[PDB]
Amino acid sequence: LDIYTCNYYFGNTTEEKLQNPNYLNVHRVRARIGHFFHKLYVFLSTNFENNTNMFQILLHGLKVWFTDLGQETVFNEDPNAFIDVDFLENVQSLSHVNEPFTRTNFAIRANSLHQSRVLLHSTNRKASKLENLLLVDIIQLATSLYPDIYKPAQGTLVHCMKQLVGSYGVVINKIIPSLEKAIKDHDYMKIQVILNVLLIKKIHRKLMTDYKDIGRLIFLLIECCRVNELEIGMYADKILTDIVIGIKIPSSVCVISDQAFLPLAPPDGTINLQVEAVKLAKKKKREYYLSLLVDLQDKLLDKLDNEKDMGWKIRMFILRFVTQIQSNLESKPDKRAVFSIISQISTKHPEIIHLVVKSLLSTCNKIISLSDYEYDITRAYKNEFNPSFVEILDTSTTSFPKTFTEEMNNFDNPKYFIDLRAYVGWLCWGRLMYVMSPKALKLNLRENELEVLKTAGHLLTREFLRDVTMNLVQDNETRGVFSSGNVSFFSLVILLISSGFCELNMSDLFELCESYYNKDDKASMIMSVEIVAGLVCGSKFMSVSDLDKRDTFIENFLAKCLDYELNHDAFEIWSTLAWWLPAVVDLRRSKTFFCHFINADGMFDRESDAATHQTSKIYMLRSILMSMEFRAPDVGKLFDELVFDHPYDQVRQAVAKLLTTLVQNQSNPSISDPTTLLEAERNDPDGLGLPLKSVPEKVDAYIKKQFEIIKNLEDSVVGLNPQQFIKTDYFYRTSTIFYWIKEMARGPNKVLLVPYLVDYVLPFLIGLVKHKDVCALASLDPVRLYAGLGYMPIRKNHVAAIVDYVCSSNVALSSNQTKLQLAFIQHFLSAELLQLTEEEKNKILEFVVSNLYNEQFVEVRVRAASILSDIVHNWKEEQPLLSLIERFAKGLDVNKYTSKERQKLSKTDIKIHGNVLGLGAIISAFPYVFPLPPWIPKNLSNLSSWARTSGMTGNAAKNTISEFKKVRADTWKFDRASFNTEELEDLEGVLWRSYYA
Amino acid sequence: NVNHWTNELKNCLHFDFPVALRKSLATVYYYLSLVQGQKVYRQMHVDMFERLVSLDDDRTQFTELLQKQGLLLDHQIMLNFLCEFLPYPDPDYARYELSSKEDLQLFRLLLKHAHNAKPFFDKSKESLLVDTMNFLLSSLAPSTMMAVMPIVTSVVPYHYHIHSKIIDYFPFCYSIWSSVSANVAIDTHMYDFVGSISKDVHNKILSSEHEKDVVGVEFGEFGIFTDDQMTFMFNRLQGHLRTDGQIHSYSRTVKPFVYAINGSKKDRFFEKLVSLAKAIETFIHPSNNGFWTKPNAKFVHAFIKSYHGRVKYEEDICARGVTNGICLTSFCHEEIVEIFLNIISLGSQNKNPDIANYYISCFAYLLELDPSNAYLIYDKILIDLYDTLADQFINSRHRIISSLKQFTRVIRFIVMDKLYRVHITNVLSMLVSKLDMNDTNLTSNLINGIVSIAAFIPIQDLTGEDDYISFESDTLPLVQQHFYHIKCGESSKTFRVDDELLNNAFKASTTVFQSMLKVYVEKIFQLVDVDLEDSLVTKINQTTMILQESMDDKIFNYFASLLNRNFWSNDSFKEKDPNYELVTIPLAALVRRNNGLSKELVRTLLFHIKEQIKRGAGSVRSTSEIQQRDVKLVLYLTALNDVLRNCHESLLEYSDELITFMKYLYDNVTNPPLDVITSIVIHSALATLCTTEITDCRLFPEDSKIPEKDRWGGLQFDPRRFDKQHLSFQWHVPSSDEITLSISILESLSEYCINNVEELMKAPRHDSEYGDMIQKYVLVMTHTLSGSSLLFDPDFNKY
Amino acid sequence: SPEGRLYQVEYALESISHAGTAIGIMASDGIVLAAERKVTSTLLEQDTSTEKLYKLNDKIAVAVAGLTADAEILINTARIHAQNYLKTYNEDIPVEILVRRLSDIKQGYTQHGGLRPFGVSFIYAGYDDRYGYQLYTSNPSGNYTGWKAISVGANTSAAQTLLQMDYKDDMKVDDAIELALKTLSKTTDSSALTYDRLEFATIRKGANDGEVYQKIFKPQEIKDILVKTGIT
Repeated sequence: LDIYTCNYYFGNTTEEKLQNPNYLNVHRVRARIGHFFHKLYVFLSTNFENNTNMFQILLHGLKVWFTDLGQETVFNEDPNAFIDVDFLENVQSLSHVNEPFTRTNFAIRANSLHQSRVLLHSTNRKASKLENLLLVDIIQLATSLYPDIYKPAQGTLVHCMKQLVGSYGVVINKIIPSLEKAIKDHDYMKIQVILNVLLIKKIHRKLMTDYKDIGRLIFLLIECCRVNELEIGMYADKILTDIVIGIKIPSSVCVISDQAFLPLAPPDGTINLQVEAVKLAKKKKREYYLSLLVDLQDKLLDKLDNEKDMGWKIRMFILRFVTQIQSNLESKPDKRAVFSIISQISTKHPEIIHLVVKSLLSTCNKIISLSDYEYDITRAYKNEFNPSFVEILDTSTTSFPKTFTEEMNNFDNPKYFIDLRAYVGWLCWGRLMYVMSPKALKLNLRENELEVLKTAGHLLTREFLRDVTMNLVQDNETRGVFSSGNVSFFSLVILLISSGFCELNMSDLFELCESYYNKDDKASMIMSVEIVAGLVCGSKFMSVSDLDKRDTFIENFLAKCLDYELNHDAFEIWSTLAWWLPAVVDLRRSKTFFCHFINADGMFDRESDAATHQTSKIYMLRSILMSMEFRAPDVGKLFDELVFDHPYDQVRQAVAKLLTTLVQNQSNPSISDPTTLLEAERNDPDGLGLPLKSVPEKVDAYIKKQFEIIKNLEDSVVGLNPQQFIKTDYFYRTSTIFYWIKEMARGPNKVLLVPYLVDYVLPFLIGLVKHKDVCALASLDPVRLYAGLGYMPIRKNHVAAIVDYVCSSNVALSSNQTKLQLAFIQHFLSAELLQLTEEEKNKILEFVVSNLYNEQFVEVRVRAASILSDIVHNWKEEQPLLSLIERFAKGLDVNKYTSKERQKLSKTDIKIHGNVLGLGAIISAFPYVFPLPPWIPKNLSNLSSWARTSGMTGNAAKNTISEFKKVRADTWKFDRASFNTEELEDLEGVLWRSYYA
Repeated sequence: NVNHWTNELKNCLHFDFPVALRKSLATVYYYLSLVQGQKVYRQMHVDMFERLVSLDDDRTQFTELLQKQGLLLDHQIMLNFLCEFLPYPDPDYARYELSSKEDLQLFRLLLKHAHNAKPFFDKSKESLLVDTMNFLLSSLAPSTMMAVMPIVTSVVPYHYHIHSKIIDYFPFCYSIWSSVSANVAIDTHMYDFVGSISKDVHNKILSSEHEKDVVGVEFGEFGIFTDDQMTFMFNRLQGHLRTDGQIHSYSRTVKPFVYAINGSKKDRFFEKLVSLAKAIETFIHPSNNGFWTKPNAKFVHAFIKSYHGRVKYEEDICARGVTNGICLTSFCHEEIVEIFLNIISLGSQNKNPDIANYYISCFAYLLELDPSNAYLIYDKILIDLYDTLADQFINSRHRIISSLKQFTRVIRFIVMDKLYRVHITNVLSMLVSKLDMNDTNLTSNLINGIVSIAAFIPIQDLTGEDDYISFESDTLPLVQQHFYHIKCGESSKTFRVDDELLNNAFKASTTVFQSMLKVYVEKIFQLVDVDLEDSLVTKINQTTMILQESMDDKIFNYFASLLNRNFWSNDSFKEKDPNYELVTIPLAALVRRNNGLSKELVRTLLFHIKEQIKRGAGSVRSTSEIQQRDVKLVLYLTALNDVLRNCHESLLEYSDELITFMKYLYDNVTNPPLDVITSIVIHSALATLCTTEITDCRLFPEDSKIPEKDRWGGLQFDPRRFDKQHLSFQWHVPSSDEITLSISILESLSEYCINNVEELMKAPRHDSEYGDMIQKYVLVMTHTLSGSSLLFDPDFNKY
Repeated sequence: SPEGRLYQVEYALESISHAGTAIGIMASDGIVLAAERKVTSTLLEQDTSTEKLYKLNDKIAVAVAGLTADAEILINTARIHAQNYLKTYNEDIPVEILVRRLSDIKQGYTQHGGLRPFGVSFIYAGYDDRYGYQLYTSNPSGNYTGWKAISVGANTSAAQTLLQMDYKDDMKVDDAIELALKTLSKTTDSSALTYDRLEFATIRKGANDGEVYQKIFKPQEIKDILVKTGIT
């Protein structure tokens, strides 16, 4: 009974209340009020139909009489005279602190609990004869013609179905009858309203559960698909379309660990026969439902086959038998459906056709899945993934690692296939590995399922694939596009073909394919290559004598197409295939296809001809090798066959982008055991782990060669010019290597590129005093790459050798490529800050500072100082700091020299340019110390007697005082006071440009 | 039907039941959530489980008690599901693909569920840890990266064994991490892991069972982390805040750093945290906005939530005898403030007000740690505030609104420290008078201060009649001296004052409450005529009703004769369309506390409403608008509604005079926009008799329910704040007398309406002053049904 | 304009794929124009507007898909260019020259980015004795293009497909009148096509000689050719 209890006054369900005069008094009065509202409704709809204001006030009087029973829900939440519980909670509650509340809050908190104990009381009930009378009225109002009335009534009839039981039933058995009427009473705006009702959240939802009535309703919404005159028919389509997306039914034995109901199993003996009884009724309640849909299925195919032509809402049917003759949890594959779904190709309409395919391909992948599951419909949702043709493999097997490698290179006697994305391996072996069997079977199905597939291949004529692909091409001219939905349909025709049902012979799809290859029509070529991808997904289909007719057609076709004469339209398509196909099928299901792109009759070597042609391969071989990344990659050839010397860019760049990919394929570390593995990670120098992806020696050898082959040729440009440069072999190599580095520093290959920086990649790149103008020509930005390598996935031990490469004692070697290594440092620091041992944090700072002084280049003394500040910003400890300040301000302090001299020195002396550049950076490294450190005034003062001298240092000392006076701008109202020193005056000159006097 | 009961159960957790039955219930919902084959409302079932296993159901932890009570759940079922999300060969069958919402959204749920049932995986199946990793690992490859990592973080149990511990698997995470550059698609999982695991080790080390088979996991310098492991995560977090902005919900990203602190071997860590604050320093500055200003803010907050988080969990354990030197010391709380103070002060002035409310909310968290530093914060905040009230920021908008938010998110704590508290009377009577009528925003941010000061302070004269008293002479002089001191660089620790003088200042400070409410009420009536709207109209009524409850009878009985006074004699309801709410409701809240005030207030609203009707009010017809010649009649009618609603049993005295006036209000006065008002009188009087509600909300009861008069910070921190003699709430309970008048009315108005309407069924279709009258009676009837709603029984028709 | 993109243009170019739906088919001896009418109320006066099919001169006409008040501002100035090229050269204005004249005002805003681009996309159907019958198109991009058959507005991408299918170069005029209606089978959000949701036009080889009649259909004449199949 009662568990809510809210001080109901008349006693909490004791029927201490029924023996209370005061309680029959009260309800006898709500009855009068109810019978009086009906008295008024009939009196209005009769005397005042054309009034909205009256009917609104009545419809609220009913939203109340029906709801405000136990509780008060309209008016529920108006700001009243109680403090709000939600407000007060924000003011007083700290988090991670239990109820730190003042007395005031505890009190609302409690009142708030009472008030919620009242609303808990479920007001849901059985309709009270009179209550049914008023709900019928509230419908004739939500069925009225005035929007100012039907819109509040609908909102008012929803607050009333929340409150009555199976009231949805009362509503429908009033709607449908008085919608069937409003149709044979013509174009009514009462139809427009009834449709508005059917779109109410609470109704449109209970609709997908009314199996009895949705029979009759869909046929009414159909009759309605005629704008005999209004917004109707637009609404009837949205609604019939909303419907196809709901509904269904679940036979499948809840794959439940029976432990989901046991723990709560009562002692009660077999007083749980009841359970096995419910199991049986909620099982024929179901089976009746399931039959009502099949009755509706067949009763529509009637109105589609027999109705000479209804127009283009020919579509609801198809959009639906489909989410049905392929649902499972039952659904008896009807053959009369597969017939009708296909004979709708005769309307030659783009949208219908796109769907007949989408449907025929699902309506099969369902029948197919009955054979693979052996009618054990349950077996789908059991992660003991049945399929008779799936096979698990033990990977711990002392020996396995070299079955894989030497079995992925096997194309003729293939033992297993992994269609899709091959996960297991790569990191380590040991797991079990789901895999697929060769020359996959077809399997058997019962006769009902058999005659259904027959009724497709007997309908897939030479003529029907002609009509259907044609169309898919023309609707396709607008867009381009590929959709797998297309390919996964051709594999289906193939299953049907040589499994018995079609008999079209494969030599029919070879014409259908060669047919749609007009070197001109793009959407027509896209159909041809959609066809090819199907013939390679059609090895999940028997015949080793057809898998040879197909391997043979394919080496012949890729010849015509890719072996010279290739537009940026074909390349656009085929290159699309390469990135896709190897991911939807293991490519070893074909001897010819792959062993064709890797047949590399394409990479010339020098230029006194036309060299030749193109990446008439490279970028497509690459996009296949990218999509396998693991599998098939035996490429003894390619590495021995790469170029580098090539004259053209489009190729030099592509040979680089390929090698990048060739390297990511031999860098997977796939180890023997998880245990063997974690013991390698544990014993690493960095408390961290193993370099993930590590380039294997035999390759670390290749690369090292290409760099030291380029060092061999430094004689090749012994003295040539920019024009006789782009033509040398030294350039060609160098350009290729560069394009390669650019593509390593991008993406998942970074951890591969690091070991090479210190000895190879940074000595290179700074191939830039190897000519600045040669870079502008064959547009290469080295500066931007060298420095963009300051940020990146460096490891504890690699930092060491890199800081040692910069800060080189051989430094003095380079020249204004000096302001380059100095900018690489400024970036490293920002990405290895907090990770640099105070040792390294110093090797850097002693280099930077050794540059504020380097005779010759004034350019760099300044770039050094701008950088010395990046350091002194994270340097708050006050004795490293205050010991610099001193080191610098010793070269200047006081009037060490009298006026005439400062002028002379300021223009030439480098040891003093440095001292002022340096001391300048320190001050510019504390931009906003909110209350100002007294070492700054006293040290701008030492800097002001110097920014009063015109020369080279006295200039970069004016920089330092203007830079400063500027950033201090808004905090200046105040900073003024820490300048007792009338050396406030001393800071007024400072900034001078040509426009000031 | 399943889904229904699964709910009535949810409803049952509100009372209690045996842990031996939770063992049962949880087991049902663990395995139930993992069904397959039908339409399932999973979100519900994973939520039952999550609520049944709650780790803080009112300080009680049900995962501990369920571990102890023999709960054990199958991991193969969970992992077997989460693995359907891997590349199943033969594309024709792969059912789940990430990327496409409907799928990723299930995965995110399973993963959540597993996290929930991680602690019930057999601690005893020693080869459950190692078996499960040796499997996930072999499954890891670029194409699985996305699905594997998350799994590990939520399906593998934190075990720790003699040979194979879970931290055994760290060197492998810092193999992936540290190999790709900052990538939220990856990092987020690494932090979630080494962090919820570092949290674990810490939790387990304290109080409970310092083991789980191995206390063979040593803490030290940097939590469970190597020297280089810690070093790495620091420069990665710096990478995030300065360069690559790659983090989401930061609560999770901060864990590892908090739970690597060791109270007795900090130092080396704080050295690493300081250099991370000195790096980050410039990027917080108010005029360096960028892609980073979000990450730095959402972090500096996530970190100080997740630190105070820990502290208040340890201080809950040193209320169980167990210090542990791993614990956070008074000196950690110190160096935390040293670090993030300029950082927090810069952020709070930021140009984005949301990005500021993050740095500003950190003051509250720091002050709860009651560090020795506390003064440094109170020092800034109070200068910033006193400057602002002295218009020294008038050129800069943000400083004014900022330093009022600083001060609000910190009021409650100032009411404590026996020095600052002095200022609080002044600072309040200053906020009240500075309430602007043109600046909607400044006013919303002032009410914030005013209501916070009232929520944690009793408006009471605390003078024992001590003669020296007066606000000047005794409070002001001191307040200025403290301020002078604080301003000139000196801090409050250097500030010496006699415990005698400083308690004169405090007591004398509680005198101004009277002269200041005369100025708040004045500012209310000025606000009746402003286009402030909604959010802020309400918040203002909270401030007026909170100010009332924190008032002793001496002061309140004044405030009352001051609303009463000003409500009648006012020149303040002109402008078009007024906010009556701001004045009618604060009356109702007087009658809540003192029913005695009703007998006469109501009889005055009626001989003033009859007055306005009799002189032509609501004579002129109009839908859509309230005629301005009516505005007065409408004030008195809203007051009558709002004030009956809170009359209760005191309404029994003038029962007959009301009913006969209500019938008068409906005989006369017809006008569709006034009838939506007049018809509410009937409701506000039926609801008030039989609605069962609170009545007392006072900060401190009766005027006398002495905890003494060291009773400021509203007991918000005292443990007596909730012993039953303090919380002696009043409550209105409907008596047999009230219900009986309640019903007299119901039938007397119910008849009145049905007659007057059954009369008008001699139909004038024209009139239109007819459809006005029928609507009237149907509204009076309607509001007669509501409020009067508590006397009805849903079930009556069964019986 | 970030990547080489005309933003404020795509804005209005796709605001077009919302309003209206128009079609043009060039036969060998005539031209055809057609449009669907905006969301109609019972009480809207059907016959008056001619709201989306406007005459420019006795030998040229446009179909509109866009904001009405916006195209009228354009058409008003194009009916004038026509007459200025008369008063000036005493020959009827050549179709391409009129089209360019507008396309140039459209692109005028596509660049003097201080005023807002044009709604509206045009199909022009015209005859001039230099280039037989002509069919043109005018997005607010500024571009115009030659067409044997074309469409603008909602459900554009769809009709372009049926058109591509049933069109033949030898087509007569009546054959093309059908192809236009027939393929507003599909591209119609209103289930079933009425004479009142329509507006039609023809430029034929005259009702008599070797010359050029122009004909904006009156409602009745539509319900008459609709009779040929559509509705009956």
